[PDB]
Amino acid sequence: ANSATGTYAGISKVTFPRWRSIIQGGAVPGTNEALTIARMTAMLRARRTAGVTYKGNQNQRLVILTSDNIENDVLRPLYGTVVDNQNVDFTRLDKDLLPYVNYM
Amino acid sequence: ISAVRDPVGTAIADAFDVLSKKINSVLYTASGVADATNYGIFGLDAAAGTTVANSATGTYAGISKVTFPRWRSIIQGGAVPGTNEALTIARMTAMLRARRTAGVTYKGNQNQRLVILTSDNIENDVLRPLYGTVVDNQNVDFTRLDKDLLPYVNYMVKGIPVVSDIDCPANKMYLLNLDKLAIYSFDQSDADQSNGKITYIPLRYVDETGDTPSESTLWVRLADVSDEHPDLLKFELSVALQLVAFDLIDSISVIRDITQ
Amino acid sequence: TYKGNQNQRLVILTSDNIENDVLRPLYGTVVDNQNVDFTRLDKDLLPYVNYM
Amino acid sequence: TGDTPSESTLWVRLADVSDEHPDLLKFELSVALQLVAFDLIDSISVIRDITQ
Amino acid sequence: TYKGNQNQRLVILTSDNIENDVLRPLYGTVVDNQNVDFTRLDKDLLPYVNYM
Amino acid sequence: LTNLTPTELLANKAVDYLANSFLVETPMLGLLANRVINQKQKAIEWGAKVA
Amino acid sequence: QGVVGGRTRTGALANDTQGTIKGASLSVPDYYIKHQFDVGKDEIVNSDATGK
Amino acid sequence: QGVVGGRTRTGALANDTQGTIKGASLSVPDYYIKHQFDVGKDEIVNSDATGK
Repeated sequence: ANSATGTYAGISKVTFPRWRSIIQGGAVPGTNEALTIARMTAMLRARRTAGVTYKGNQNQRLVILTSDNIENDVLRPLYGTVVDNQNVDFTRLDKDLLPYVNYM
Repeated sequence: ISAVRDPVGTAIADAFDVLSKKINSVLYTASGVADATNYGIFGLDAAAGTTVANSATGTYAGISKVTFPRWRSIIQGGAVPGTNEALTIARMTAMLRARRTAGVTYKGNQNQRLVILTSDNIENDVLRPLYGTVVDNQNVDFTRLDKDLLPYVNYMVKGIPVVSDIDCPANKMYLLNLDKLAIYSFDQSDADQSNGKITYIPLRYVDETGDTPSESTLWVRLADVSDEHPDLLKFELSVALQLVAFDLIDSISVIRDITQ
Repeated sequence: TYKGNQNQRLVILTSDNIENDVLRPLYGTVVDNQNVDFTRLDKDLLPYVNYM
Repeated sequence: TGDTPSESTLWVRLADVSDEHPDLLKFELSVALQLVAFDLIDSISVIRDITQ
Repeated sequence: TYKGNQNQRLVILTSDNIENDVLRPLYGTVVDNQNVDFTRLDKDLLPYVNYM
Repeated sequence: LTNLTPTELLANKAVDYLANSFLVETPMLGLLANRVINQKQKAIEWGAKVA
Repeated sequence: QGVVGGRTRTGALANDTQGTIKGASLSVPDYYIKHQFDVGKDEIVNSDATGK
Repeated sequence: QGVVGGRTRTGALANDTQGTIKGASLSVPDYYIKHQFDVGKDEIVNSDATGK
């Protein structure tokens, strides 16, 4: 709701829906749904449907800032869902339980 | 700003952006009446139809789909039509098979340049959970530093690319045969006076939001319709198109009721 | 002859239903892992298949 | 948290604030910033409803 | 010395009811995805093994 | 000295940037764009073996 | 964005609406992010001469 | 940490807190991990001449 009903740099978000951002909340707003992959796609398409660059390779230098309680505790188990197998070989000597990761 | 330091140039550029976007949207859906909404273009929804019934009960390019069941397209929805079933893998196989049983190219390697257009909430939220159901092993080395949580993806289907755009109607999957989906434009350039009033520069299209507008072969009349009036330029930027679907049962093939 | 090695050139014919929606899930449930690189770009959702 | 600071090109004023008071030196360190967002729909996109 | 790399040359002597009926199903659980390719022409069902 | 720099006379040098990002992806146009045929005749005629 | 609309290849030349451009204007705020400390000159020389 | 307060362009110049530096102090204990033993001086030569 705060996406509309606002203003910024002198352009009113109410009278200029292009000037709003792409904030999106849960099925019921303000209740912290689980961050399925579907809502990340939904945002990243709502980004696309607004003529806005959405893929990282679109000559535009995107970034995703996150609570770091999400990168490590929400993306890490979400990646374990988006993929089917994490394919480390058993006889690997240096098997990191929590390896360096970028979560692009 | 240089945008306001050249409003006519930016008016032309904005008109071109919205002209390309409008042509895209109408090629998706334009009932064919020559008015400001449909422009007389027959698009896809007027070529194939919208519903399974609309695949019959109509006419395209004069040929009546009613008396001629072959002129219909392969619009097939779900268990009960117009209710957005979940787009199972059996569903796309069924449509490609109903495309096969029509003697129409159903694979991308059959030498007819097929493509699939989806509402782009399908390419990202229906075909992404799919392909997690046709495979059991989406391999990733656990020690991957560049652990892309949702990687760049193209999602072919029998070699048919599933390029998507968000002006496509929702809950739909247009399987197009680009070898029978020409765009036709009436080139009346030679019937225009030699005065430099008309310039005919081509429409520009981007497939992504990060690439050069890539001038096409579609030409757009940029004609000043200026009067004797000295204080006005009064430019116009017009284009006329028909979307022909040769071999309607080969050009358009629609999956009608996708859950999202 | 009951294989392809036996020099007599067998074949199997299906309705294109069985080929595309009875042999695909079948192969899914015979091999235990269909290996796809998750970062593979041109990941055909229904790749060309011969199902021998 | 483990690399050299790599100073930014953002200049923060170390004003040598003080008074006639000779015993007291009273530096000040202040900076003024705006976080302009060209193309608000393009600049920021939020997924506000995360779970953790 | 408990590891085998400790320059002390350890060994384990089992009754072959362990190396085959115990250590084999055990190894089936210490590692999942034993991962032989399904189109292997010679699917050895008890392959030559060492079981360190 | 607020009054002595009235807003009517403070033309600040704006940054030469227009936020002209609108949906321009037209891949539907994109595919079947280089194969646009510019006829010199209004009608598009072809045959269709219906049966 | 400018609406397109259309004429009939011989219809009138009525003009349509144009895409609007608004002047976005933020300002480096009249506020600061300050930090100032009263450092007694007594506790500069004392802390210098007695600093472990 | 020295909390930062902030002020307007021309507002007040009130202070804001600093960060405490505590002198942490340990000591090598007055204690040992000691182990002492008394050999019979007889045993040293005897075992040197008798140990297998």
